[PDB]
Amino acid sequence: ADCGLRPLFEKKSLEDKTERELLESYI
Amino acid sequence: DFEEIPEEYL
Amino acid sequence: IVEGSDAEIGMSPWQVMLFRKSPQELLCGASLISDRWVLTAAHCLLYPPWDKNFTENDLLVRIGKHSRTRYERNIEKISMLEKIYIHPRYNWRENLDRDIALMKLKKPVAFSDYIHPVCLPDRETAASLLQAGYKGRVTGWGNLKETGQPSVLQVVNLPIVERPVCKDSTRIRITDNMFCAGYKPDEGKRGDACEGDSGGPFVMKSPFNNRWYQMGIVSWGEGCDRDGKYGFYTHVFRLKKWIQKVIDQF
Ligand SMILES: CN1CCN(C(=O)[C@H](CNC(=O)c2ccc(Cl)s2)NS(=O)(=O)c2cc(F)cc(N3CCCCC3=O)c2Cl)CC1
Ligand SMILES: *[C@@H]1O[C@H](CO)[C@@H](O)[C@H](O)[C@H]1NC(C)=O
Ligand code: NA
Ligand code: NA
Repeated sequence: ADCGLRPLFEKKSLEDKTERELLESYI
Repeated sequence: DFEEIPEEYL
Repeated sequence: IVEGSDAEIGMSPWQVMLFRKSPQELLCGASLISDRWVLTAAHCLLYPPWDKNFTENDLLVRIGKHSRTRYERNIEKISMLEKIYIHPRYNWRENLDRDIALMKLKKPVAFSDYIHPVCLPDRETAASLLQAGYKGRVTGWGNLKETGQPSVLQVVNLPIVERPVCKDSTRIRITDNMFCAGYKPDEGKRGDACEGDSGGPFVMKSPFNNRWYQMGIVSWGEGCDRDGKYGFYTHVFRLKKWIQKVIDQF
């Protein structure tokens, strides 16, 4: 139920340095 | 090259 | 990982290191999918051309790691294997078709800031995300070049490549159980998995529910980061019926 949500990122609403590159590729 | 791991795991 | 960068702390908390007991060494990458199940490539456990055929007792799994060689006291968890399950139709003789294996841990691993499972895709997530041009993320402690070794976990973002381009890059027969990823020589960006990254995860962050899904398993490549070549990954969703069957039983 809690899979793929990172404690240090998604759980704190913090983004890692390159996840935006992935999102921008999803057209 | 690898640092030794606790014996309990071996 | 070739042409990647250092992972941030807790960036890939599903990252698993497959570790040989004697001699003490990195064997492969892997991923945490629940508190007692680890996903890897079948060739990390069984590869007769190299006389590779591990039993449960030969291996350890190291979870929550960042440094490659150091024992990360109070951060990493070292787990023993109860049972290894290899896809019965894994093709080691030709092209590593169905390059997948599951490893059940003897005891459940406790989740922490550094240890957390990745999701597995359902049909809809795979249809939505597995498209040419869409980027995924590959992580591992493998070689930094085809011909040293990193101090910490490496990360690289790579685009999924069109099936004809994957097929046209190699003489090997490519199956529906595989996909390829990486930049074309004309794209001016580089990056790939390498020796020691095999078995590791290829992940994507769903823009629909903001969760990370493991779409691929690092499988093989003709060398590492070679111009005109691509990395080949086991298509996780295509083998979900087997994954589910194994976890439902045992
Ligand atoms: C057993 N294990 C050996 C290491 N291995 C390899 O693919 C190696 C090193 N490169 C990589 O691992 C990868 C590169 C990109 C990705 Cl994704 S993984 N590349 S290789 O060219 O030296 C190589 C070594 C080997 F033993 C077997 C192969 N294969 C794999 C299946 C297709 C036919 C073949 O020759 C290949 Cl391509 C994965 C398989
Ligand atoms: C691998 O080893 C097991 C025993 O641990 C044996 O039963 C099996 O036949 C071996 N497979 C190959 C292909 O060597
Ligand atoms: Na869909
Ligand atoms: Na390439």
